Amino acid sequence: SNETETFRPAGGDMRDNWRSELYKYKVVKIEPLGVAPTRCKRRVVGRRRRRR
Amino acid sequence: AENLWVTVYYGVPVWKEAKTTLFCASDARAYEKEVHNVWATHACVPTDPSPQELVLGNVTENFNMWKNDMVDQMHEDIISLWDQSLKPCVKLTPLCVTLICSNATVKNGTVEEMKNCSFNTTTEIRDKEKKEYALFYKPDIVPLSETNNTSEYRLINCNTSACTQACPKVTFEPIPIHYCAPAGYAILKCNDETFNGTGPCSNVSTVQCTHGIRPVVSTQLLLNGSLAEKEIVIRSENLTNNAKIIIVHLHTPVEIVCTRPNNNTRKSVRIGPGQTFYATGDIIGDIKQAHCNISEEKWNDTLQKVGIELQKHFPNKTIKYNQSAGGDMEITTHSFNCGGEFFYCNTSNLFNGTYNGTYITITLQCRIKQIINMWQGVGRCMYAPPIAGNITCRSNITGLLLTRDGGTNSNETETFRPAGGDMRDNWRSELYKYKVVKIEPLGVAPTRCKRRVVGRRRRRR
Amino acid sequence: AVGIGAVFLGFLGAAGSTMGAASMTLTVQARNLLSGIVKLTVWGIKQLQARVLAVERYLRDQQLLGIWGCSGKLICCTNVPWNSSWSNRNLSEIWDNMTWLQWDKEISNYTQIIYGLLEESQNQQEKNEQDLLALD
Amino acid sequence: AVGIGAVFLGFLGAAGSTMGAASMTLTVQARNLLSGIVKLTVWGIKQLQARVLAVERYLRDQQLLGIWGCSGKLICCTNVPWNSSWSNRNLSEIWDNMTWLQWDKEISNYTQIIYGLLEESQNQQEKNEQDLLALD
Amino acid sequence: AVGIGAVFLGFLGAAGSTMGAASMTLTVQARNLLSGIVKLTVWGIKQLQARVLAVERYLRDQQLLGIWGCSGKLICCTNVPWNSSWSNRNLSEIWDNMTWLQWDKEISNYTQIIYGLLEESQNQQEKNEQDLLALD
Repeated sequence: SNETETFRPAGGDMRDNWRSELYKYKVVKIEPLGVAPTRCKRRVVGRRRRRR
Repeated sequence: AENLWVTVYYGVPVWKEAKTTLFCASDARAYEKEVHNVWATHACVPTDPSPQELVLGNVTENFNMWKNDMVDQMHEDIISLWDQSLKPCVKLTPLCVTLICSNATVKNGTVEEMKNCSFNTTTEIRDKEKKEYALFYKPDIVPLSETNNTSEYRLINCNTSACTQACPKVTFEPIPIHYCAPAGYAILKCNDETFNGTGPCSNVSTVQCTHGIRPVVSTQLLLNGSLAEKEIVIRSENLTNNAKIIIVHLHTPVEIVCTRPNNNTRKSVRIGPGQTFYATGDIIGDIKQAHCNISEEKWNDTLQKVGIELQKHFPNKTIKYNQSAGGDMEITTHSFNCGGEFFYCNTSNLFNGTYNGTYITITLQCRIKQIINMWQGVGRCMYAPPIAGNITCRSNITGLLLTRDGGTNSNETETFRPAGGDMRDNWRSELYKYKVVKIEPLGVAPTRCKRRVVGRRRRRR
Repeated sequence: AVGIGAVFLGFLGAAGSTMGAASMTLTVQARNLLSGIVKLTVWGIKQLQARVLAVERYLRDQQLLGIWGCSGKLICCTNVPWNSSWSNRNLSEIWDNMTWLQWDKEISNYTQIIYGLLEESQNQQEKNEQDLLALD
Repeated sequence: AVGIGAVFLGFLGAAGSTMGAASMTLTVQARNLLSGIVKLTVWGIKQLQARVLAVERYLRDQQLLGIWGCSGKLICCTNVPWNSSWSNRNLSEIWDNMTWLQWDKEISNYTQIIYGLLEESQNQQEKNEQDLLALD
Repeated sequence: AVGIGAVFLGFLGAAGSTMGAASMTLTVQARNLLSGIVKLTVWGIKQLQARVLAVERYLRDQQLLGIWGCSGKLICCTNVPWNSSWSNRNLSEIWDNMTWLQWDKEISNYTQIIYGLLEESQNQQEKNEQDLLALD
């Protein structure tokens, strides 16, 4: 009947017990990425360099 | 002469001989079926579409198939995989009971291949037992001694060792398997089609993994193998040494088409709590006995082709073939597995007749077993449960195993007979192209360069 | 072959080529040695047996570069004069013929001896790491 | 964040900070990736399953820096010109806006292509490692 | 003892010798930390348990050098002024007496504090390896 709805208990699968507590989390692998451009310039003959 | 200084080059392409524990990789999505297989792991998952190849120009490397380090690796791998899959399955200790056996009658007839045996078996409760019966489709059940009664028999396991069932879940399949060496090691391959088994190979190439070698097990004839490229090839350690084994590779295959035409019905026996014993209960069709057919035209051509090829090594001696000299049932008859049944085929005419090589339907009666002292030859006993319905086989014979009778024969004749019994010689016929060499990125080599003067930077040279 | 994109099975044709041509694309081997193509059963334990040795061999090679002063460099000059007893002093003419696979056979006995000199070469520098200059 | 002693859970909030500011305190991740927090039973084998992969992942990252000529440096310039097709040539105006977590989606397809160019930068050094200057 | 090749059990007499003498032949310990002398049973699992820990220990020592700016150097001076609270500013007179085995007892509490400064020392370069200078 369109004005009523019936709800009953359930169970039998243990994963749904623990899925109620282990739901806040994720596991993500930390990957230092690819490149990112800068205003730098080609290193000249193996010389060291400070800022840039 | 010239002034030269040391220079280090870690990164160089040079290798050295070594042996390594090789990872397995299976072809295509068969790893998804491999989880339920034995002779295939649980499971050999690949990571890339293997095997890729590169030809190494101007490289010559020394090969040897008889001292190969991979054949010993896979044989100790397959039999170890054989034990693990069979370990959790039901043991057949409680069936060793004094069986009362009689003729196995069928619809308007009787079958000479088997006995109708009855025995007391334990029910769910241990203090009560019930009568039960089953058709052990082999007369290979030892009559019980110390009695004049001819109708008391006994299952041949318990004289030497108890056995384990092969669970219905796992399947005996020759799934192709690739061996992938780990990082730091590289698998070479000899492309020289004329390679006789030892010596230099002047056409080498490197691969990620071996080709799709499948773990088939049989005796006296190599089934579903990889064929030779150009012509028939014969490989042995030293042909003059009448010991060892003469492995032949066929140019093209002769199809062995055969079957188990009886219509058997599987029956479940309840030997214990949660333990079920499967046996052939009854026959629900006409009886015609197992047999195998081979093309007379194509096979007789094979002996003519093989005969002259052997005669190249044995000049001016007519090649004669003949039946096996002796041994167990596993090596005096062509033995193989097909569809879950273990055949033992008599080779009714795959032995006969002189064949000079100068050019101057064969039916095989086949027996079947359930208990197998497995083809390793010494170890685990296994009970193969029956397979309901007919069985049919269609396999490509690709190589013959032979051995020779020495040594005071008439100087114009030489007799050859089949062989077998050792698993390694089956797989040594397919795993013979490869080596495993550790890559050693080398160091010092003098150059025109000069010393590093007061730590100053330098790139060029 | 010359080129660096390539594949590990793209450069190893230099195993027969000249040492000069093999000296380029020297990085592709350094990439391949790291990881390559790699219930409990045989292959599961093999993935721990083989993997740990693949890492172990790589560290032993980078261990020697980090001491000789050739850290991070594929090619590297060292302050050691080449003794003529190890080989004739005309390899600069010869290595256009030999491949690296053939050069190794000559220095097979002398390689462990030479590593002492390269260690000594660094310790011409290490003997000079306490005395005078680096007040700065 | 300014300050580099800190904790791995002291700097990672830079994941939402500006891409320029996140370049500071870059050493803490290099420290954290090594070991971190880590009869026979499940946890015992896990300390071999996870531990060995943590090592091998670290080696794979470092050897790329070694080949490219950025050994031992957190920041590192390279001799490769930035092709405008990969991204617009105005990121200097933008890394104050984007975070490092957002920059990655710009170059997801191009990262494997770019590593070839960084290698190609090294053959500008590998070409200049046989010819003239080392007589100095 | 003075030398390089020697044996790992050829130089460890420096455990009692002076710090100055112990600073020579310093590569032999760095070589030993990796290799050493290393059906399934007790020893088989130990060759995975102990072997992986030896590698795991080795990478921590090298990564700390890789961050401090001392990569690949057995001796490395850094930009951190010596605070007299850690120890008196006259050890130059003293380290001809003490051995390295005795030096650690002085700085046992201060070692973890000092590593922060060495990070900060590199972070002077990290702040100074961004932005403007290197037109080269």
